[PDB]
Amino acid sequence: PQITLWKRPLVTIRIGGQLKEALLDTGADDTVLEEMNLPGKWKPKMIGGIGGFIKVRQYDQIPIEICGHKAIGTVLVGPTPVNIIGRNLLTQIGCTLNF
Amino acid sequence: PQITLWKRPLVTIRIGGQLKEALLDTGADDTVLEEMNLPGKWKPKMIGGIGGFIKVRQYDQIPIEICGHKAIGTVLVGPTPVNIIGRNLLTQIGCTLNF
Ligand SMILES: CNC(=O)CCC(=O)N[C@@H](Cc1ccccc1)[C@H](O)CN(CC1CC1)S(=O)(=O)c1cccc(OC)c1
Repeated sequence: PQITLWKRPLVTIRIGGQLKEALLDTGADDTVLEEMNLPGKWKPKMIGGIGGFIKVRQYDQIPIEICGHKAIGTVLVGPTPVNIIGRNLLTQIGCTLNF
Repeated sequence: PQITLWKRPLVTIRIGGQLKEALLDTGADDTVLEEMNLPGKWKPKMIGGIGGFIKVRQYDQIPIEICGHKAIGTVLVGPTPVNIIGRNLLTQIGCTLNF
């Protein structure tokens, strides 16, 4: 799709069999989801945003379907204000900015 | 132009007499610039993201040029680690997400 920006670019994602709403976030390097359970190994990590740093759990090689497009990559889980899809997965689904 | 997301979507912007590098950020409702002593009236504001909140100064109707496209609107100024062009200005320069 072409998505305009007068509204938040919120899309439905499917991950671990569950449907969630998430924000397409070109200002995010990484994909960060609110507290949830995911299967398999994870590693502690820290990431920075506008207000400082948080601790997250890094899950590698996780499939997510983002607005009908498949990605498999790194998903960070922690106290983000909202589920965000970052550039690591935006690139996988062929997302560009255009003006 | 079309901007891929392999790297951060940083572009040159102009505000006041200063050229700066700024992120084209679909995940940002607002435009948030690094500390700078702009003229005019402002109002205090708090904005929140990963890590928590920062205190900013809200300046209204500030002209900004983003990649040679003219925009004018609200700019938040404060101790952000990166200059952020948010949706309030991205719409003005005709920016969309496409995949
Ligand atoms: C590994 N770190 C990252 O991927 C950064 C994630 C991130 O927080 N991105 C943000 C931009 C940023 C901030 C600080 C440094 C670098 C980029 C993000 O794209 C925009 N952020 C909101 C997203 C939910 C997090 S935000 O910067 O916090 C923001 C901007 C404008 C208005 C806001 O609230 C009204 C909030």
